[PDB]
Parts: sequence; C-alpha cells; structure tokens
Amino acid sequence: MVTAHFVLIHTICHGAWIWHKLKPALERAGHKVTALDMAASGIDPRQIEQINSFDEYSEPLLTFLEKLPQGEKVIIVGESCAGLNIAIAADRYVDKIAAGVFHNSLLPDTVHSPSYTVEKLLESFPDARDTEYFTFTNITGETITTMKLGFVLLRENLFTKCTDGEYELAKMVMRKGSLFQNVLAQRPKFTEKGYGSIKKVYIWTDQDKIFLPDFQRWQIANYKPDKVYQVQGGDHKLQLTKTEEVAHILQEVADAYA
Amino acid sequence: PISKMVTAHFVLIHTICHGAWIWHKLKPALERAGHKVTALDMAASGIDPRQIEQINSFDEYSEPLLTFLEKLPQGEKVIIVGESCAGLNIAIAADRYVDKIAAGVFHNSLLPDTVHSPSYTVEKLLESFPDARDTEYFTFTNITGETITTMKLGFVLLRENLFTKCTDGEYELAKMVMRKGSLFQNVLAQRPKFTEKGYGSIKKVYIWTDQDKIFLPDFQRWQIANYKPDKVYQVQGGDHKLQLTKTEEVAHILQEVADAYA
Amino acid sequence: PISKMVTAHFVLIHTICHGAWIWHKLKPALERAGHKVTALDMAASGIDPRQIEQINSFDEYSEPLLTFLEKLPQGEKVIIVGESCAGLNIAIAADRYVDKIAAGVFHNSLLPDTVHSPSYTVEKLLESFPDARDTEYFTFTNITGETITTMKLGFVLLRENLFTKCTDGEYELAKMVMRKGSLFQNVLAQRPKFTEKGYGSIKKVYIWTDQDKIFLPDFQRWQIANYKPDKVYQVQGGDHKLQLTKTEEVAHILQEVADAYA
Amino acid sequence: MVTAHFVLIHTICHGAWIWHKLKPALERAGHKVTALDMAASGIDPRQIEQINSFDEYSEPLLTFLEKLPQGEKVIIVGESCAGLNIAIAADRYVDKIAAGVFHNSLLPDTVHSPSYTVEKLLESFPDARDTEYFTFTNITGETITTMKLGFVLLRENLFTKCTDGEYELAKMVMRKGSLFQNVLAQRPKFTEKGYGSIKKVYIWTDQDKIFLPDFQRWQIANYKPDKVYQVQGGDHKLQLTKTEEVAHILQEVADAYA
Ligand SMILES: O=Cc1ccc(O)cc1
Ligand SMILES: O=Cc1ccc(O)cc1
Ligand SMILES: O=Cc1ccc(O)cc1
Ligand SMILES: O=Cc1ccc(O)cc1
Ligand SMILES: O=Cc1ccc(O)cc1
Ligand SMILES: O=Cc1ccc(O)cc1
Ligand SMILES: O=Cc1ccc(O)cc1
Ligand SMILES: O=Cc1ccc(O)cc1
Repeated sequence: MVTAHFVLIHTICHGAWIWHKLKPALERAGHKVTALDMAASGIDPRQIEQINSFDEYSEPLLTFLEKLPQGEKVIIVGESCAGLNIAIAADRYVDKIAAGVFHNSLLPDTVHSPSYTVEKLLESFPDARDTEYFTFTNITGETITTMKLGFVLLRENLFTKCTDGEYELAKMVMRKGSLFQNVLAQRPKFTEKGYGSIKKVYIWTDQDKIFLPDFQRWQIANYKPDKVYQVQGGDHKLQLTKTEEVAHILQEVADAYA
Repeated sequence: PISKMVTAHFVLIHTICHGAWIWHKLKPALERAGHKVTALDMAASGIDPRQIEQINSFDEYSEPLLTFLEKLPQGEKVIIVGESCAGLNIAIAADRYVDKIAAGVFHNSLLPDTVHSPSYTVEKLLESFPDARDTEYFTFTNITGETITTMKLGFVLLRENLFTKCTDGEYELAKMVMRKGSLFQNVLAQRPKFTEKGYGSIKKVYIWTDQDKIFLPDFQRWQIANYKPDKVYQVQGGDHKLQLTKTEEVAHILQEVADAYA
Repeated sequence: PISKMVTAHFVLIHTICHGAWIWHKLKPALERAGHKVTALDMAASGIDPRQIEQINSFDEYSEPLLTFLEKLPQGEKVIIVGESCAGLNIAIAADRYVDKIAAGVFHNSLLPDTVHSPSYTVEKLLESFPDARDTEYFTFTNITGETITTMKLGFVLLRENLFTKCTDGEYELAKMVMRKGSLFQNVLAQRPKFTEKGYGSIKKVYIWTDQDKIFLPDFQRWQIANYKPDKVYQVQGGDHKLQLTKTEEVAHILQEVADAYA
Repeated sequence: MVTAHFVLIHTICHGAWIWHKLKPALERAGHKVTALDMAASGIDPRQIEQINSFDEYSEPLLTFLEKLPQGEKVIIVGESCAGLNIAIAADRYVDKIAAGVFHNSLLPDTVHSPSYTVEKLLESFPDARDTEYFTFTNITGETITTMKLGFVLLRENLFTKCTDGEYELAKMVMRKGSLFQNVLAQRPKFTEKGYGSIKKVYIWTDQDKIFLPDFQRWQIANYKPDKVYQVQGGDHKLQLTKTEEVAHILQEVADAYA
C-alpha cells in the first residue's frame, strides 16, 4: 500500500539486533528498513565511557539523517529509551521525518526538561532488581552513571514473554548503557519547531512489565500522540512477541504519513 | 544391560567473525536436558571489546577459551563444541588443558591433525572453496611485522553459503552482529604442530551435513579420511549452521557424546 | 603630579581555531611586570576536549570564559584581552559579567557594537577579506537544525596572512596545534544584540597594526569609526599576531591600560 | 649532504609541538620532516582512557609507517619515553627504518621485558614531585595509571634551561599520559629480527635533570648503541635548548644511514 523507509532505533544497552524479527517482516511488505546501532551499543566499536551525552550517543542516527538524500523522508521507530533519540533527531532534521513511532517508549515533550519522562519512569519503576551500576567522569567533569542490566530483570521484566532463544540472544549481546540523566536535566528543552511539530504514533501493551500501564497512560495524558495503538498481550519487546502486529501498525503509519 | 545417561558441561566456540550469539538456540536446548553450557566470545568477536587488528595470532584470538579453561575447578572437565574454524581453537586448547577436556566435538568444522602444519586444513578448505564471493579483505601488520589478512564476510555468501536454510530472522540477526575475522593462516603456517600428548589424545566427534554449502562434502569427507574421528554423525538436511537449522538433532547427538565421554 | 602604576589580572582570549598557546610569549612578559595572567582555551580549541561539532553557538564556545568569570572572587575585576574573533567573546562576557570587567582590550580584533546585529562586524570582515585561500570548509547540523560552517585554516593563509612576520618556530608551532573553528555567523545573526548596560558600558581599548595582512587597515579603521574605542594604540610593524611579533610593545600598552582602568 | 626523511616522536603527555624548533631547523638543511601526535597526545582527539596499551598509543606512528611508499626509509627520532615507540615500530616495519635515534630516551633491549628500562628509570628518579596520578580500567580489566605532570617538575626537571616562552607553551598544551608499565611487563620482548637489527644512535646530555647521568650511562652499558653523541649543557629537552646541535647530529645520522 504506501511503502516507506523505516529507521529502527533500539534502546540503551541493546543494539540493532533487537529488530532482527521486525526488519524482515517489514521488508516482506515492500518497505526499506535501516536498523542502526547507537554509540557503544550492539557491535558499535565505541565504549560507553567515551560517550558524554545522550546527543553524542545518538550520533549514528544523526549521521544517517545528515546523509539522507534530498527529498527523502523516513519513519523513525524507537523503543523504550529511544523516544529521546527521536526527539534529539527531530530537532535537527524535522523535514526528513515523515513521523516518529514510540514502541513502549519514553514520549518526551517540549514543556518540561529533556529528563522529565526519565524521572517519571524511574519513579514508576524504582528497582532495577539485579541491575549493576557504575560511574565514570565525562570530558567536562560530570559523573555519568552506567548500568549492566541484570539477567532476572531481563527475563521477567523486559523479555517476559520472549522465547528462550530470544532471551538467550539478549544475554549474549547486551552491553552497558546510560540514561545520561543529569546531562539531560541540563539540556535545553526540545523545540516546538522541530520535535514539537512531527507526527507521533504511540504503540504499547498493558502487559509490559517494566513500562507499567500507569506510566504509559500518564505519558499519553501528558503529551497526547496523534495516534495510540494498544496491542493485546506480548511484553515490553513487542517487536519480538507481537512482530506481525507491529508490522501491521507500521503499515498504517506508512499509509497515513507516507 | 546397564544404560548410562550423563549431564555434562559444554563450552560452545563460534567461528571467526561470529560470536557466542550463534549458539542462542542450542544453549537453551542443551539446558533443557539439564547440561551446563558456557558460550564464549573469542577475542574481537561478538561483543568482545578488542578489535581484530590488536590480535596477533589464532592463539591470542583463543584467549577467552584458555582463560576459561585455566579457571575450571580442579577435576572438572568440559566437552568443547566448535563450529567451522573453531576446531583450531579446540586444538590450541587441548595442547594446554588436555586433562580438562572430556571430548572435542567438530561441528561442520576444521579437523586439525598433529602430522601436518596447523594451517594444513585451512589450506585444503580454501583450495575447496576459493571464491568467497562478495567478501571484502583487508590487511594489518601484527606485532612482529607479519601481514594479517582480515575479512568482512559478504551478505550473499552469508545468505546462500553459510546460512542457506536459516530463517530470515536468523539471517538478519547474523548481518546485525557479524564482525571482521581472520584465519591468521600465515602465522598458523609458522606455528608448531599440535601435539600427540595434548590434542592428539582427546576424544573427537565429527558432526556434519552433506547439504553444507560452504564446507562442502568432498572437503568434509577428506577431513574425516585424513584424521579418523572417534565417532562421526552425519545430520541429514540443514545447512552449515546446524545449531540453528537442526538445533534439536544437534542437542540429541551431544547428549550421546556426554553419555560416552563426560 | 601624582603617577599611578597598577598591577592587574588579565584574562587572554585566543581567536577561533587557535588556543591559549598563542599567548605563550605575552603571558611571561606580563608576569615579569607583576600582573596575574589567566590564558583560557575556549570550547573545542587548544587542548579543550570537546569537538567543534558538539558546540552550538558562539555563546557555548565562550563557556570557559563565562565559567571563569562566574568563579572570580567578590569584588575582583579583570582586563579581558581578545585577539581577532575574540572581541565577540568579550561582548558575550560583558553582557553577563559587566561588574567583573575593568576593560576590554581588542587586539587586531572584531569590535562588536550594540546598534547592529552581533554578526555585523563578521559580515564586514568577510566582505573585506573574502578569499581564505587554501582554507577548507565543512558543515554540521547543530542542536536545533542550523547548519554550522567550520573550517580548517590553510597553511599558506597561516604563513602569509596570519603569521606573516612570525618566526619559523612560531609558524611551525601554529601548524602543530591549530584546530577547526567556526564563526557560527548564522546563529550570531539570529542572536539578540549586545546591551548597552553590559557590553556597551565597558571601557574598550583597540590595539592594531596597519601591517596586518588579514584584518586589513580599511576594515580596522572602519571598525574604529563604526564604534569609537575609549583609546586606540597603533603598533608600528609586526603582523596580525602582535602578541608574538611585538610581545613587549603589547605588554607595555597593556601596562598603560592597567594603569588607567584596573 | 644526504637529505633524509625524519619522523619525530614526542614523549608521553607531550605532542608534536615539542619539535616546533627542531622541525624548521632540519628543513633548512633540505630534510623532509614528519612530527606526529601519538594517541591522546598534542591535539589528537582521543582521550587517554580509551588507550589500552603502549602499542595502541603508538598507532599514529604505525599507520604512518604502514602507508610509507614502497622503498622509502625514515629515521625515527624519539625523545624520553618514545624509545618504546621506536622499538614497537621497528618490530613491525624494520625495513622502512634507516635508523632509530634516541634523544634523552629510554633505550629498550631484546633481552629483558619491554618494561625493563621503565623500571630502571623509576628506580633512578622515584619522585615525580608535584605530579598527580589517576587510574582507569582498560578494556581487558587491567588498571592503567595515568599522570598529569606537575608544573614544578616541568620547570625544574624537564624544561630546566628552556626559555620562559617555552615552559609556558608546555603548560598550555600538556596532556595526561601513561607508561602502561604493567601492560609492558606482560608484553613479549622486542625481537632480534626487527628492533634488535636497526641502527641506533643515542643523544644525551649530562645536564639532564630527570634522565640522570647514571641512568643514561647504565642504559648505554646495558645495550650499547652504534653511536652515542653527548651534547654539552642544555637540559632534558635538547630539541629546545640545543636545537642546532641536534640538527647537526641528525645530519650525521642521515649521512651515515641515508
Ligand atoms: O530501555 C532500556 C532502559 C534501560 C534502563 C533504564 O533505566 C531505562 C530504560
Ligand atoms: O529502573 C531501571 C530500568 C531498567 C531497564 C528498563 O528497560 C527500564 C527501567
Ligand atoms: O567459519 C567461518 C569462516 C569465515 C571465513 C573463512 O575464510 C573460513 C571460515
Ligand atoms: O573462502 C572463504 C570462506 C569464507 C567463509 C567460510 O565459512 C568458509 C570459507
Ligand atoms: O581570527 C581567526 C579567524 C579565523 C577564521 C575566520 O573566518 C576569521 C577569523
Ligand atoms: O576569510 C577568512 C578568514 C580566515 C582567518 C582570519 O583570521 C580572518 C578571515
Ligand atoms: O618523558 C616523559 C615521561 C613522563 C613520565 C614518566 O614517568 C617517564 C617519562
Ligand atoms: O618519575 C616520573 C617521571 C616523570 C617525567 C619524566 O620525564 C620522567 C620520570
């Protein structure tokens, strides 16, 4: 129906590998799909300790968008923390973006600080259970906290309904990550002209065991998307547990925003 | 008359360019059987942080395995399962840790011997499959001035020759985490041959399929003839990646190896 | 009838692409006179660790100066000496820290005003010296989507136009530590004009040479006419880098500024 | 007389800038001169915490030598710690090297560990006075110690006889550095075939106040150079205090090893 170019953006600690089932699904319907590793994620060669902000973390997306041929538009699909990558990119390249799709994701706004929905998530889900934390100082002196996600947290909260083959893959390639929360606290808010203006579709499930229903419904209330699609069942990783559902919603988004 | 059923500790070793991720389906399957499974990334592979140009030989590339074997508890032994190039990792390990190894399992793998140079099956492999299609090759000079050839495996070769029968989610995953690799063939060529007392003495099981489109039947059959395995299991069907296309067959064969040697 | 001789705290601000290193001869010369001297690297300049593509405006580029002025002890004031593009750093600083500034000294420098847009003297500079010879230009998109032009100054332009009369050890040093820079001219163009109460109110001394081969006599004389300095000192001879070709003349003029305003 | 291509290698914490007086001197005699910043040194964009060994630190030299046109040979001149960069490079590219020149430098050998002369230096000069130290963990878990050289140490020991303009420049551009001593302890010794075979000229002064006469004479005794030139007076930075003397010795080395 409309075929589109989708750019898929994994969350912190993960990599382009999280989209290994969704990328062929979309390509079966004629779409062009780009799945990117953000800095220090997946097989990106940088280590997290050399990344100094969330905007530097987003560099693979911003370079890609910088090079997109004149006149092409993409649909950026972001899971979990990647809603901050969509907002950073949309402020810089608003006219290359047909729409932002948030998949059980942070939905930033223009009214509060960039770290605001991170504050809210951590308030809703304050214990990362067996996750380990570490810190380093970034090049301007700020202390950055990194984490290594715990495998119990991975099995029960993130990959709740995923097959054993998928959970095992997650453990074999997961890397350290950081919210850069304090640097986000200090960041200028997202602009109305860029991020504020793009089309926004929010996909979620009430069976998510880490972005809990109440936080997700709060986000929607706080900055109402153009469209909200609720998938029944699945878990936090709907691109693994409800792959054909997400491919179908994404076809609707290509039909609507081309 | 008496049936023995054994649970074992398998250490799964991926081939160059790949990582521990290739075992993401066989590791749960083995654990369903009650076995202990360790799947290691070798240097500059999977999410190991080193880059391949910092590595100077196939022995250095094998460090995660040797370090692991160094740390095994006293009197604990493992079954090392190696795919494709990983039979050289099994030979390097067995020459340092022979008493920690219950058996070596070669899965569509290089089967080194003690009679010829370490690079001998690598040469015969390349003589049998000389066109790597869209693979790109690169060079770096190692710590003593040897030029090392690395490669980024091409995606058609990946689709058709390595992952022939794998699902699209599996082939897409490969493309998403595949890294550069090196056979270090010229440095293997100058390396001491594997020993009889270490590697020559371990039990050796050869699993293969004649539908493999990269380690071809004639090369695999030659390897078996060149250096007789203690046991050979030929899986019907599948492709080079039997741990993805025939996961349960492979897990069952590995139950039989544990019953015999672990 | 009464002679006043004053020791002062000078803060020396390099121009884009350069760093605190350009002041390596004037800083000892001033300290011989008993003054306190701070020479700061601005963002992405000298050995500051940020890269220029992480910087989004000339105000962000000025952060080391504003942070420094924020930390000055209560009732301490400094004389800010800025070379070439650094007169915009002096104007940005004076609009935040006017009471910490005894005087601004412009050394073959841009002389911003309050009447026109912040980018106005930048435009007139470029209109007067439009061919940057072998300079290479580059682009990046900043945090709100503006395209920022950066440059790597060419070595002939460096030899002949900026460092015309400098020794070879000095010109070689420049080539060894020179970094990319940006005028952020389009973002300066959208910026609020400098204020009368802050920048408009500071004392302003203009040091220049008519032998400057990049900020030419006609541009410098126009600046002086456009916005009358409190005092003008014209050094005979030298080149654009008077802190290297006329270090002692410059230190003596700066002693006179300290005597008058510090 | 013979004109040559010299590649100049600064020591840890410094950069190509330390050669700003020697490079024009040599170019006045017809030589081609390349002065390189090693990783995380001078204006190299890497931070020291992302460097994991002394061989990785040497990468600018090894890339340069990797690209040298076929048939060209260079004379590598190394000051202070840069004798370890000459030995690492010579093991990899022995045939591109006309000779190694050690300027008040570590002179490694093939008989003991790579860290051996570092052990010896630190035994001769155990107190770095106001130098500050720091540590980070490298990508394989080793703890690396870095330092920020103290300005008293800089003025009295390293830049003893340098002009005030030169000492001030040193303070304006000095960076953190590391000996990677423990990783050097673990490194295979330098080979006889590579490093062991190159021509070696040792330049020094007895007025050096940090590589003291007794350590320098020990080094010469421990691995006798092909030629030792002793400059009278000056300080540790003879390329600043005795620039024309060093340019003259280097002309002799081009005449002798071409
Ligand atoms: O989506 C991944 C994620 C990880 C850690 C957090 O703290 C928040 C989100
Ligand atoms: O609170 C920690 C956290 C970790 C991973 C997530 O995906 C979300 C939150
Ligand atoms: O087993 C993977 C492999 C890759 C490249 C080769 O040349 C040979 C084998
Ligand atoms: O000949 C190249 C080659 C590449 C990958 C393999 O797995 C085997 C051989
Ligand atoms: O003062 C340095 C300078 C560099 C580039 C310019 O375009 C203008 C000035
Ligand atoms: O026109 C470019 C230019 C470059 C460097 C300067 O210092 C001044 C102008
Ligand atoms: O030559 C610089 C140097 C710095 C620190 C050391 O510990 C040794 C050498
Ligand atoms: O002992 C520390 C040290 C520092 C700088 C040097 O140049 C030599 C040694």
